[PDB]
Amino acid sequence: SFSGYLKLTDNVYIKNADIVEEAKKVKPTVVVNAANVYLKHGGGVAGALNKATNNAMQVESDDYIATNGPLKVGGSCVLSGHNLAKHCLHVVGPNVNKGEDIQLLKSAYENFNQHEVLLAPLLSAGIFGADPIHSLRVCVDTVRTNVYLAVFDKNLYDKLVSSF
Ligand SMILES: Cn1ncc2c(C(=O)N[C@@H](CC(=O)O)c3ccc(Br)cc3)ccnc21
Repeated sequence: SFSGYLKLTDNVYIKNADIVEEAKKVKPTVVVNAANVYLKHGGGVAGALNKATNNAMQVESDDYIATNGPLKVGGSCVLSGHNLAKHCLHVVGPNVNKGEDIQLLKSAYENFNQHEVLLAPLLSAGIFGADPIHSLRVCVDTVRTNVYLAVFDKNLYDKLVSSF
């Protein structure tokens, strides 16, 4: 049910799209969230996904942290996808604006390999401060399962395709 994507490799696809609108249309098995270790979904992709769930994602996430403590940078957890997907895979890429090790970006993408197909954003891009061209290259070189990347910004999408 994914449509309109540009094929980059055997398993990686990309589209200029709002991941919330894409998730509402497709209702994928897995949507990836660009999470932080606390699962505090304030801004960026996480703020947008949480708002689309009417804050249900944040209420579930606060219970998960109260029980388990914070995630690791490069780690993940599977929670409900609420009205957006069957599941949400919350993945923590390194935040350059907080000074985190960019080498953890490959470990972050390795979480995607536990799922046959995913709808996802580029990790560590946007307000996380990493170069999105670098993030797409690590994604291509690490993920082996089928990943459908939604890039919100039209100008960034064009730059990512042209420089691939
Ligand atoms: C309504 N809302 N607010 C943010 C956001 C995001 C979001 O932060 N995406 C990131 C990642 C991406 O989409 O490639 C991003 C956005 C813009 C630039 Br420029 C660079 C990275 C995605 C969906 N809905 C969103």
